[PDB]
Amino acid sequence: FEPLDEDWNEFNDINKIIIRQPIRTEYKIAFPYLYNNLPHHVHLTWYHT
Amino acid sequence: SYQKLLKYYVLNALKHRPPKAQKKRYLFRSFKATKFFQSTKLDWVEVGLQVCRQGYNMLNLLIHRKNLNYLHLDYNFNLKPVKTLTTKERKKSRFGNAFHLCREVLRLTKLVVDSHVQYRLGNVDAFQLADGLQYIFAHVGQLTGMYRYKYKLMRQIRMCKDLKHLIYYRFNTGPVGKGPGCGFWAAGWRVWLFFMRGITPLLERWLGNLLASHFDLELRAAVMHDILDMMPEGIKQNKARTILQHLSEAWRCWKANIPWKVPGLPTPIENMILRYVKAKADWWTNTAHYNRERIRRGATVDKTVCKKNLGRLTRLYLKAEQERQHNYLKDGPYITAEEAVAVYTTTVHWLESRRFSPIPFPPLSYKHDTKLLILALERLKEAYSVKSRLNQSQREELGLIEQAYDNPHEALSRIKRHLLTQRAFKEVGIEFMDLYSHLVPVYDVEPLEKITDAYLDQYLWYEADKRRLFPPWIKPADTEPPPLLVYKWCQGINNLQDVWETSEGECNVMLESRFEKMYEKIDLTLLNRLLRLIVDHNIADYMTAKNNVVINYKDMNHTNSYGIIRGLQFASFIVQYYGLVMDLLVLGLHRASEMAGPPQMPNDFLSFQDIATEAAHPIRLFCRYIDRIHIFFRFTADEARDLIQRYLTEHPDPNNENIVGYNNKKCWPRDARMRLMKHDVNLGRAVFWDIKNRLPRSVTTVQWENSFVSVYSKDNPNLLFNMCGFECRILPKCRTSYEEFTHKDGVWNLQNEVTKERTAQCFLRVDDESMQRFHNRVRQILMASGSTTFTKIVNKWNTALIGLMTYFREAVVNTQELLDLLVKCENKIQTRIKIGLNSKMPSRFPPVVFYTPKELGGLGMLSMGHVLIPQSDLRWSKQTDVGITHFRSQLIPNLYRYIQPWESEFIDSQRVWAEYALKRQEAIAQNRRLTLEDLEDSWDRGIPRINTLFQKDRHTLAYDKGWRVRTDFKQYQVLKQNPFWWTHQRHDGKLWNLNNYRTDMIQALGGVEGILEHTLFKGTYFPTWEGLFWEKNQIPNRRFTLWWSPTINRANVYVGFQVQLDLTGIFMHGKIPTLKISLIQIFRAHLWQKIHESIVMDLCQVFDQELDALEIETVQKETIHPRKSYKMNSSCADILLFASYKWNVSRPSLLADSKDVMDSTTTQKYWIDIQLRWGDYDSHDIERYARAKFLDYTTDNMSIYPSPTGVLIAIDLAYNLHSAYGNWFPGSKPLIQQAMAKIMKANPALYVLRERIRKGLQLYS
Amino acid sequence: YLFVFEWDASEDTSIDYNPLYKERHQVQLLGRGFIAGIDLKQQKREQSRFYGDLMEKRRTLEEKEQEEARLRKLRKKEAKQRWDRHWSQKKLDEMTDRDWRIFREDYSITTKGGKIPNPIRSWKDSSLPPHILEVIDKCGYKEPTPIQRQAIPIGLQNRDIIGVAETGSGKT
Amino acid sequence: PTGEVLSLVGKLEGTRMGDKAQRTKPQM
Amino acid sequence: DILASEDVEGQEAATLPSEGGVRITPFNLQEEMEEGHFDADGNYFLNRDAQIRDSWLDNIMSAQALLEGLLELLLPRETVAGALRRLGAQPSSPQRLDRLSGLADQMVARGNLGVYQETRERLAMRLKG
Repeated sequence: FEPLDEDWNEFNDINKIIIRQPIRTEYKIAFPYLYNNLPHHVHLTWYHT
Repeated sequence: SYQKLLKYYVLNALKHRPPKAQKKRYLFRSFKATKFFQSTKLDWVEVGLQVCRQGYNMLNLLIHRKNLNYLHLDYNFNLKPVKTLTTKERKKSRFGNAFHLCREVLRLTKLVVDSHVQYRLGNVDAFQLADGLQYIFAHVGQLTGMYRYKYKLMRQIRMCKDLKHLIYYRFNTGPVGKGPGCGFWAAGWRVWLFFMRGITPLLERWLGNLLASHFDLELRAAVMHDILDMMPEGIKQNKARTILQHLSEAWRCWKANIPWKVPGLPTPIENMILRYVKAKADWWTNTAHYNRERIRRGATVDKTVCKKNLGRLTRLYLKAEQERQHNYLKDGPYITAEEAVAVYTTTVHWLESRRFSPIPFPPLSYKHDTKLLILALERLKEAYSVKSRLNQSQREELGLIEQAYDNPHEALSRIKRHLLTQRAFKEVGIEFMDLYSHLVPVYDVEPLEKITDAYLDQYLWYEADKRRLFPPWIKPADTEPPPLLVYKWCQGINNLQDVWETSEGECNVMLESRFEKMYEKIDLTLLNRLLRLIVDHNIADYMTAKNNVVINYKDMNHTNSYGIIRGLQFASFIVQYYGLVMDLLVLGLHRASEMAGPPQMPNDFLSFQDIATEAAHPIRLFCRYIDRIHIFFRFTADEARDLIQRYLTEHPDPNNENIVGYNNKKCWPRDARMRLMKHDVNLGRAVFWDIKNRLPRSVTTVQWENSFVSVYSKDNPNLLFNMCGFECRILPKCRTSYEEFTHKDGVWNLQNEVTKERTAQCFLRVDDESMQRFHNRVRQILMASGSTTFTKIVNKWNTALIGLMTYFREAVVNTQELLDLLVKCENKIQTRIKIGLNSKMPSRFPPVVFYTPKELGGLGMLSMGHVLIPQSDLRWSKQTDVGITHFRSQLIPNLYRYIQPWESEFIDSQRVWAEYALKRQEAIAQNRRLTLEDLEDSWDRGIPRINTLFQKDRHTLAYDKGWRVRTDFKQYQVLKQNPFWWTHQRHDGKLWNLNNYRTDMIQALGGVEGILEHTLFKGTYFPTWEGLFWEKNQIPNRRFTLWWSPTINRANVYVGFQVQLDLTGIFMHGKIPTLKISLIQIFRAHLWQKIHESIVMDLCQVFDQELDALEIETVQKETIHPRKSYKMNSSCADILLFASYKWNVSRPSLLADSKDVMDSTTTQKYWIDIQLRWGDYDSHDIERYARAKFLDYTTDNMSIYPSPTGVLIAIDLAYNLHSAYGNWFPGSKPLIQQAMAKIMKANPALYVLRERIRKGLQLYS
Repeated sequence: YLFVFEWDASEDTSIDYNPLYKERHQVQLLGRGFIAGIDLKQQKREQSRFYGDLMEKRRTLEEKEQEEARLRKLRKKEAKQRWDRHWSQKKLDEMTDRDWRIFREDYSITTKGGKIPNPIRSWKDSSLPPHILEVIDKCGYKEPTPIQRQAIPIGLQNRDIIGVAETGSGKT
Repeated sequence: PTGEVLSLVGKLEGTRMGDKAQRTKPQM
Repeated sequence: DILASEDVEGQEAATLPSEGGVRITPFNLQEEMEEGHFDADGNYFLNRDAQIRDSWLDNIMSAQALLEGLLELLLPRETVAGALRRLGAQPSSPQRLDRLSGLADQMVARGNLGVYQETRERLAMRLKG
């Protein structure tokens, strides 16, 4: 789909971040509020049957 | 296809909304109650035929309703004209797109119906039927032309294409391989039914209605109706011709800022007039701001809109200036007494610390008055050397300047008398230079005052350079271009004592800022009090009372009482000395005394006495360009902590809010730009606050929102600054990766003076403001009219490209967005010419049209891009007495490779000036004067150039001090834009070389003989090129089109469409009126038929003589039809020969081919045909043309020839070629070779053709 | 942390260099579920062949015979179904009218008129007298052209013929 | 090769800036 | 500035439009001055009024005898459409139904609308008056 630039802070320090396994997009989609900055219009999916 | 179908499904799921409640809808129930409709039961195929024939009858009635007898509708709904149309018949054939949409829908419907009619006749099985309905809904777009009529229908095709894909492969596993047939037409059927659901009511509405500044004007009309309708009839008959006269006068007086007042007017109608003026004023102000904000973002508009909007905002800025001057005259002086006394005594202490001697008045004869007056007159005639046609008020100015030349001592007496006496001056006019981003004023001064001010400017700068008034940190200087200033600033950053050692918590601070409203906040009384310390009091009163004069714009007059007049000559002094007073306020007297050093031994720019006084203070680098300051600090740990404590004492930050609002460079990546650690942000806030505390806000003001702070620490890897249009990032070698040493452009390698090892790297980029200014210049070039020639546009483009590249030499290669913008603007400039040639867009167009130099008839375009010369465009040809010889000779070279970089030029300049110093020292001791023999090895090498040493005006140009800031301030005096504001050719020399570009351009385009094949030169009958000349900078558009006609009118340029001219055989590809107007003038009065009949009569006179040598008994000139000379489908014989007894004939061979073996088929009749050709660049080979026309005309049942043995002679007039192909009898071939040579050398009709070509091209020798 | 009727390959998604996502390991669903439309025998060929081992390990000793008998009944139904072969492996007495129509479709021939007779499949399958066959064998025509295959039975049924074909295809 | 000036991004590998730049000799 | 048709020096007439499928240019600047116009320097400026844009065009017996026949084909107290229903009920009588439909269409084509909902007695009163 077509779409509906951040400085270095104290918060996004990569020296504080442990890079062990690469985080993908389906992690952001399955859990929309844990890994997302500005999660505006997401919808909560079904968990499990 | 899966992903796009899922995209459409997600869009239909997201855009779904519940339908609105309504009454239940029944069209057929209302149709049933009407007695005009009946109901029955029919088969599907019969009603499917009835619907399509009723639709055919409806479209036939709609065609013959407008009496269109020339349009035929096929039974498959194909609409075709029966003949070639005319102008009015194309006007009367303009239907809506709904007509052709209904046409294609009924075509689709008839295909769907007849597919089943093909089935129920027993022709195909249902297994073959279900495939046929599957092909239709999948390939609507290939079987119908309905896709050209609705563009949104492109959504409906590809969806039906994507459903075409899936099912196929889901069908094609197992024993099924490939081949036609699935038979699952429902998926394509539903989509077109849903399409018809939306297309139905629009077509119904079309058939229904077929078969059956202004807003302000309306507002003014409503206001006038509200005024006039209230008054009764005896007042209606009076105020209709009473109000409208002063109604425009009140608006004009508002526009001229005149207070509107008239006696005898009642108060409610006066309030109504005030409300009218206020509403129209709000509308006009919003319209002006809206039209400025439209054209700021690059939206195209007519030039008259810009010309009106410039005047609108000129009037609004004049009303704002008259408001702020009245606010100063009402509010009094904004400066307090204590601040004025403080800066006054500060200037006193600085002039006492330097022991400055004031500049006196020139008493009677300074013995340099003549040189300064001549330099002032040359600067005044510097602007008027551009054009040779001037206005009358400028002719008076040049007359006064020439009278100042003829009698210089009287001019000096008038200048000195106006200095000692005159204090009142004439009014200064104001205009605005129309930059698209930033409005800038240009002032107009009386010339008699202007000569005096220019001599004052020269005298003041010449005295200020001698008395050492300005410290070397005040920039720009006469000896340094601003990129050399950037390089010396980087070397000054590098050469500090341990500037990169941050093991103990040291910090680097790079501040850059601009003095906000420097020119508008100078009090004239304070200026006079600070000016009386350095010059004579009469000179100071002259400089002060000049600024108190009335500024005029065409209706508006206002006196000046606050702020200096920047358009004056001597005002460039007023900018530079007063900013030195700012040096006393920001830097402090102790640190400025340490930087300037003793008056008996002054220090150099960015140099000091020792290392102790250099590093004894944190304020250790300082520079100021005209309004922008650039300061560099070195901090330890404890000083930085105490400064942050002093900042947070008065301005605490409990929530760390100083991070938001920090200015940071967005052109660099995040690992490249400044990392916003909290200590560094607090240190930058503390630095800017400590600098801001030293300046009184009534004197000058700096702002955080226009400033920038870069902090280097343990947590920041790199330093940043913007200066002189350059973005600069400094990065250490020791804080980065290993030795690798990859050579890149835009990278300055920084080394130490002492150890001479590499310590840091400087990275250069072009800032955003220069690219936006360049795009503004591109848009100003794109505002050329249609009557403007192409060469003027190309010259403006070349001027802008040189003015970009020769300033930004090394930094263009580093940035990639500017490299993309150059190519994009180059394609826009080329497209501007391609549209000006023909309205239809060509498929291809050669670059050799553009990049041919002006000497060869081209445009002389510069190149910044990757342009390739394709093969079969570098082949050329020549004809001589043995036949036709062909020859074969790649990328266009660019500009950036033909310009030296900055760093190598600086190293070369230092080396050649050191060698010149040593050779001068050896020349003085040996009693030797330096000549061209000792300086021919370093020619055109160095900044400034060595060429300035051998000029005739050494004693004249040696007295011109302070020329660079005057050259920069020329933009406030002359209305034209000023490229190369940073240089002057008489002082610094020429800094580039552009003859190698023209040499490699001629070499790379296949040579002169390779270029001249495109140029119609061989039709002009000049044997050489070097003896020719053009009739006289610019070429007209018709001459350019007629010159480049062999390479424009080609088959591969305008593909498909071709026509033929009536009286000639000239084929035009597309249509070009600017070439047709030349082809009619050259080929007028049946010149094609005259040339053809002249060649026929000349060849008949050749065959008339020498009769017995060829055994000819009768020569016959055939009755040539007058349309034969240009008809090219078929031809006929022109000259017939009767053999006396018998002749032998050979096989058909070329005119230059001598391998002739004759056969036994003896014939008596022989025929000769003459064919003329007008060729182009890809098709002008006359030999294969003659062979193809002979094999065409002798092998068809359409051409008529009395004999099977003959020859076809083909002549190309566009290149003056001639050849022959066919049968030959003995003795005929050398005779016809010499005869055609004599014809091509001496035909008077060809001479008339060639002299008309030379008259049209205006090319002589 | 810091017009074009086709679809372009740059519009594609799932170009991900992950070992988990390229081989997504689709399900087979207890060896009982089938993906719709893709051929069932081909799906039984492309299976993992793991759950069949779990069957033949965990079925009862009589249930292997039950599975074999059920497969024999299924093969009996398949043999009753196929009894739809190709005409190259069938005889003449068993060749039904659908098979003759597919045989006419294979050689791109079509006929107008009522009750068109059967064409010739081969010279060993033809119905000509043997002396004419011997003459044709001596002339060298190994395989008949389709214009022969259709016009010879119609020519022997004394009917008027319109042959639409070009010269050089064996009309003579 | 339908005209179409191309961008110089990435199209310089062995080409420097000072190369193919020549100076003039002193006239007379 | 604009050029007239007199400063062209050598226009001629339009002999033939095409030959061999190739369109022939009529050697005069009349159609170029109808489509656009010229300046003093010889450039061309084209008119641009093409609102609809037309995307296909861019690239190329007596009435008394009728009443007597209808009263012959009707039974009393029966409508014409009811007679169509009965005589169409292959039908029983194709030819008389064909004649009735033909007379009805010849009456419709003369402007008499709504003849299907017409009894025999009203048509007899129409034939009388």
